[PDB]
Amino acid sequence: ENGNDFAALSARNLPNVSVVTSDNVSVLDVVSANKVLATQTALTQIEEVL
Amino acid sequence: MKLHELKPAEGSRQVRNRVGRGTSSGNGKTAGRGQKGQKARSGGGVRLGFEGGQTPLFRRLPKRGFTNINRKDYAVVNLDTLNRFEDGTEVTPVVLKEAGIVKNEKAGIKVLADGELTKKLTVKAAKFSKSAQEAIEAAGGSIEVI
Amino acid sequence: PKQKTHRGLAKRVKRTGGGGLKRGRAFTSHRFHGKTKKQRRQLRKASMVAKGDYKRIRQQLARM
RNA sequence: UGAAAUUUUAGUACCUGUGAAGAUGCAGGUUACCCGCGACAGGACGGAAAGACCCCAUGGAGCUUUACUGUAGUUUGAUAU
RNA sequence: GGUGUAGUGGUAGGAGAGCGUUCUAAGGGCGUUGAAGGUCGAUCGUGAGGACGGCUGGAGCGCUUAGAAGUGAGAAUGCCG
RNA sequence: GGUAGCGGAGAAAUUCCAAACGAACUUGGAGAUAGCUGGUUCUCUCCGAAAUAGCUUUAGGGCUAGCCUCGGAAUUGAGAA
RNA sequence: GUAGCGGCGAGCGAAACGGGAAGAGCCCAAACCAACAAGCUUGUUGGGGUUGUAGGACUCCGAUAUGGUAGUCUGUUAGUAUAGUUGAAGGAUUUGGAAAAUUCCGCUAAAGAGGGUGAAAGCCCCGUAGACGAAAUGCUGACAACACCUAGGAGGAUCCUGAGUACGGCGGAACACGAGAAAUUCCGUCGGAAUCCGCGGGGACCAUCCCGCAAGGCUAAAUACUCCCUAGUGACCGAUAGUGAACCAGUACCGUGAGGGAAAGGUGAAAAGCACCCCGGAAGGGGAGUGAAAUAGAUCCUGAAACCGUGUGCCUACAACAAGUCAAAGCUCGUUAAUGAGUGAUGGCGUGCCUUUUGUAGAAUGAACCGGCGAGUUACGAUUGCAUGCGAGGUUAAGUCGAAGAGACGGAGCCGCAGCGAAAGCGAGUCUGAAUAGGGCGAAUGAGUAUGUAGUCGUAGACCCGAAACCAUGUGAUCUA
Ligand SMILES: [K+]
Ligand SMILES: [K+]
Ligand SMILES: [K+]
Ligand SMILES: [K+]
Ligand SMILES: [K+]
Ligand SMILES: [K+]
Ligand SMILES: [K+]
Ligand SMILES: [K+]
Ligand SMILES: [K+]
Ligand SMILES: [K+]
Ligand SMILES: [K+]
Ligand SMILES: [K+]
Ligand SMILES: [K+]
Ligand SMILES: [K+]
Ligand SMILES: [K+]
Ligand SMILES: [K+]
Ligand SMILES: [K+]
Ligand SMILES: [K+]
Ligand SMILES: [K+]
Ligand SMILES: [K+]
Ligand SMILES: [K+]
Ligand SMILES: [K+]
Ligand SMILES: [K+]
Ligand SMILES: [K+]
Ligand SMILES: [K+]
Ligand SMILES: [K+]
Ligand SMILES: [K+]
Ligand SMILES: [K+]
Ligand SMILES: [K+]
Ligand SMILES: [Mg+2]
Ligand SMILES: [Mg+2]
Ligand SMILES: [Mg+2]
Ligand SMILES: [Mg+2]
Ligand SMILES: [Mg+2]
Ligand SMILES: [Mg+2]
Ligand SMILES: [Mg+2]
Ligand SMILES: [Mg+2]
Ligand SMILES: [Mg+2]
Ligand SMILES: [Mg+2]
Ligand SMILES: [Mg+2]
Ligand SMILES: [Mg+2]
Ligand SMILES: [Mg+2]
Ligand SMILES: [Mg+2]
Ligand SMILES: [Mg+2]
Ligand SMILES: [Mg+2]
Ligand SMILES: [Mg+2]
Ligand SMILES: [Mg+2]
Ligand SMILES: [Mg+2]
Ligand SMILES: [Mg+2]
Ligand SMILES: [Mg+2]
Ligand SMILES: [Mg+2]
Ligand SMILES: [Mg+2]
Ligand SMILES: [Mg+2]
Ligand SMILES: [Mg+2]
Ligand SMILES: [Mg+2]
Ligand SMILES: [Mg+2]
Ligand SMILES: [Mg+2]
Ligand SMILES: [Mg+2]
Ligand SMILES: [Mg+2]
Ligand SMILES: [Mg+2]
Ligand SMILES: [Mg+2]
Ligand SMILES: [Mg+2]
Ligand SMILES: [Mg+2]
Ligand SMILES: [Mg+2]
Ligand SMILES: [Mg+2]
Ligand SMILES: [Mg+2]
Ligand SMILES: [Mg+2]
Ligand SMILES: [Mg+2]
Ligand SMILES: [Mg+2]
Ligand SMILES: [Mg+2]
Repeated sequence: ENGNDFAALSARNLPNVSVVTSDNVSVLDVVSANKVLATQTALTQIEEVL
Repeated sequence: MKLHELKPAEGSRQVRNRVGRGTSSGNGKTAGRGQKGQKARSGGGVRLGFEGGQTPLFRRLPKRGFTNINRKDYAVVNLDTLNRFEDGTEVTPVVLKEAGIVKNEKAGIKVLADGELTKKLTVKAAKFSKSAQEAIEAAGGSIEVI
Repeated sequence: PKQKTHRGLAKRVKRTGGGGLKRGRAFTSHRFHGKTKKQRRQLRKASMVAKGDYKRIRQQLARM
């Protein structure tokens, strides 16, 4: 979800991790990723967006 | 899908045909243009409708008519489309635009009697055909010329 | 750029409901003493662009 | 000491015939051991120059005139100064 | 997949299906225990073409799926060497 | 030293104007235009012409039709012998 | 690509409305007032005033405020540009000349961007994430200061409101509009107004109506462009490519001059660039050395083909040969081990490739050979096929936010759902017609649309190369007249 800066920063540098905000998610990102780790608030915001 | 296993739908994409790439391809050498002539030249060919000097068809035919400056066209609506509304509903150009039936009303809505109306309605429009007015009123509705 | 319309044709033909082109008739300008009344009566009526002519010119009226 | 034009690859004969109708190369026959050197110029429709002759292109250019259309100049009138 | 019958010369040209080249993405790999490239070989496929060995070489390159093209030369009195 | 290309100069030859002057040279418009000539690069499979009519400042060009190819619709099956 | 313009040809081609980006409005001239000066007006100065629901002067009243600015090398302040500082984490084992590679255990990460290092490094180096930093000089923004603008109401008796102007004739030109029925705008020439009961415009012109107030000026933002500077990006080039120019390139060279205009990158990790010896006058070699490698020795990575030469397994001096192919003895050799390979006496058949042609072995054209380079592309539109989504519906464009992304919003607009008629107009009909007739085009009898992709077409150089030429700037009388 927006504003989770510490989570975003701490995760980004991992080679296998791609960080995206729930508001900015694209077909290419989802398809590239083998698994999707989402927070519950992020899922709520996604459901609202779609 | 997986980026390493993509597959387009069958027949969705085709391979471009490249000419002048050897004889066995069927477009080698002449590249399908044939042998000499005007149509075989780069940028060759005659302008559209040209007839090699025979008087073209449009020249043979006479001009006709004129355009009325005050021309008025009406967005047409038929009784079958009016059936989509409920009895007692007030049909209005705004109602039609909101319903998406008439995106562009032009000079105004004119109602025509193509189909069979079945609902009682009060219809407001720029114009009504005589048959359309009769059908609306016979269905127990009413018509008002906005 | 946008493909341009042939203005001469646009003045001389009309697009019909079925996609065809309605056209006037030739020989309807003058020298009527050289034509029988039957010819004049039957040239007064409009006609349609023939298949061959249409296939030559359709691209000039695409957006008429 | 050391070029050049040319050059599809060539183990590159003669006669008669054939063939896009004038063949070293195709047919029949004849002649001819292999490689050169000095000479000649019949042929390779030899080389050189996308024939200048001829015709064609709704090509070009220079020129002519009572070709067409313009026009610099020259002249005549009105008008302003 | 099997059987049967029929068919399969071809210029202009239409249709179809493929080979190979460079690059991008993803996946999965290979490389100083020798990549690409070069060279030789008596190898495989119906074709464009694909492997595998020996030698040379010395650092990058395949494969599968999809994508994009400066994507294939033997001729232009083509240009450069 | 002077005369400069819509030009100069010419005891006059279309003669000279930096080794080609019926209009210098250089750059630009400019990749002028070329119904004309040449060239146009991998493979296999299916089918496969035309060199005719009509009209054309048209005749070695072009347009429609005829002949080829690919897809589709439909029929009281209309084609061929 | 509509309305239109157009030898009504070829073509040319709007504007308003609507949706957005950005937004900002202000000064004079004149009337009139005060002063000044000369010669009751007439010039200078200051005030005054600025306009169309007419304004202003002028006359009455009342307020001496209220707000604003597109000003200032005026400071004060902040930020920023131009140097910088800091910045985590690895050792072993195998191959190797060299480890970053391999293998085993670790560690770091707000840093796994990137580059370099003796081969391919998150942890070796420069860096990166992040944190921090400016004496001096610019730039920006704020704050303040100074500065400059900033009045309401009521009356019209009178005065002012842009003159050789607007406008007209003639001749041109600009408006998509080529004189056309032609408005509107402008130029030259001539003629030549009104002024608020006024004037201009609403595409000849007139009347009515509506809208506006010319002949004076200024004005930021959205917009166009990049020689340069800084930081980056690329399904862009990789030494015949990419700038002409990766290299001392606009150089060499060419030309009187304008001007034209090249070629030319790579030793190795490190010069460790071969001490010394030998042949030779040297050049150049052979040893000896360096090096992992010298057939990496400076013409230096790799090192193809043409071309040239050395060695030889087979064949060749009675043969007429598009040079091969088919058959084949002999000899030689033994492979991706295949009913093998090289050569080949001898015999059969057999006139190259390409282009262009009715027809070419052609004595028709092109190629000396080898290598490289060298020709249907892209953008915007049209149309068809195929594919996907939605479906009587389909869809957004510009623009805003966002990584130069996707995506979201944006429905203005476009296509389709109704046609017929020249048009008024009518409408599942409509037009022709006197017609309930006939007939035409339509409906009955419905699929479209957005996007992708491919075929073809149009506009563009439009598949590539090629004129003689035309036009517009320049450079040339050092030859020659
Ligand atoms: K074709
Ligand atoms: K007509
Ligand atoms: K006539
Ligand atoms: K011949
Ligand atoms: K001779
Ligand atoms: K000449
Ligand atoms: K090999
Ligand atoms: K060549
Ligand atoms: K002379
Ligand atoms: K348009
Ligand atoms: K014309
Ligand atoms: K004032
Ligand atoms: K190091
Ligand atoms: K590194
Ligand atoms: K500063
Ligand atoms: K006019
Ligand atoms: K108006
Ligand atoms: K107005
Ligand atoms: K080497
Ligand atoms: K030999
Ligand atoms: K033989
Ligand atoms: K000849
Ligand atoms: K009727
Ligand atoms: K009818
Ligand atoms: K569809
Ligand atoms: K399409
Ligand atoms: K082009
Ligand atoms: K094209
Ligand atoms: K002289
Ligand atoms: Mg494509
Ligand atoms: Mg063919
Ligand atoms: Mg060829
Ligand atoms: Mg040809
Ligand atoms: Mg042809
Ligand atoms: Mg008439
Ligand atoms: Mg007759
Ligand atoms: Mg004969
Ligand atoms: Mg003979
Ligand atoms: Mg022979
Ligand atoms: Mg010969
Ligand atoms: Mg000759
Ligand atoms: Mg000739
Ligand atoms: Mg057969
Ligand atoms: Mg490569
Ligand atoms: Mg190419
Ligand atoms: Mg060559
Ligand atoms: Mg003479
Ligand atoms: Mg001379
Ligand atoms: Mg031009
Ligand atoms: Mg056949
Ligand atoms: Mg004619
Ligand atoms: Mg021909
Ligand atoms: Mg560090
Ligand atoms: Mg390690
Ligand atoms: Mg004009
Ligand atoms: Mg005038
Ligand atoms: Mg006027
Ligand atoms: Mg008004
Ligand atoms: Mg501005
Ligand atoms: Mg270069
Ligand atoms: Mg190279
Ligand atoms: Mg160059
Ligand atoms: Mg070597
Ligand atoms: Mg070398
Ligand atoms: Mg004998
Ligand atoms: Mg013998
Ligand atoms: Mg002939
Ligand atoms: Mg030749
Ligand atoms: Mg001079
Ligand atoms: Mg001189």
